[PDB]
Amino acid sequence: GETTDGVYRVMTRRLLGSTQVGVGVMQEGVFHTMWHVTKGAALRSGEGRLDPYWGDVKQDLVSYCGPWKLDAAWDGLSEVQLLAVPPGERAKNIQTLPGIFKTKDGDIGAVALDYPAGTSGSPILDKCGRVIGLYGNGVVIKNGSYVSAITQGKRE
Amino acid sequence: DMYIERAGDITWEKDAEVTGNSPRLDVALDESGDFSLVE
Ligand SMILES: COc1cc(COc2cncnc2)nc(N2CCNCC2)n1
Repeated sequence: GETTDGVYRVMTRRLLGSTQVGVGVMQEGVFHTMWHVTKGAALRSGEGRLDPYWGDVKQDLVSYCGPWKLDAAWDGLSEVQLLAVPPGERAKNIQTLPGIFKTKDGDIGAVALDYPAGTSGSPILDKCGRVIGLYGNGVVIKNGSYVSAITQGKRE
Repeated sequence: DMYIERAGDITWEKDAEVTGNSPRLDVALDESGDFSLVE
């Protein structure tokens, strides 16, 4: 199948038409997405089959064909870009300064950008172009607007 | 059966659209991976 580095839509035909349930990142021949996008299910790429290798419902992350590869981190200071990939619409960079998720276990970057659910798994970038995590898990605030964590996995 | 289609390269785009605010929020994370507002 296609194993080129870059960002991918995740599609199903199980509903009406073709439907974009999420997004993901191919790097080093591993496919990275959010667990709620695939629920651990196998994926097809041309005739290629991708099988799940690692996942954790709590991190809401899953890798295919290999272990989690993306280790870059938000530095805590600089702006970042959501490389957003909405259903039926062209990949679009949105530059933003992340806020913060304060938790009993520590602080995580957050990105306040509101896109349809099928955008879950779109990657977040530092200025050098490295992926520092995935958009699409997080929370709805007072306003009714949506705020996502910068969700990053651990590399071995 | 889900399938993937390539949607672009992963690159920083100079003069991208700059929007969004930067809010500090107190959150809990349950066993199901669902974040919630701790107010
Ligand atoms: C935390 O981020 C999100 C957003 C969404 C979809 O809601 C949105 C509403 N408005 C605009 N854009 C999106 N679903 C999920 N999930 C993941 C975990 N439960 C399964 C659905 N997460």
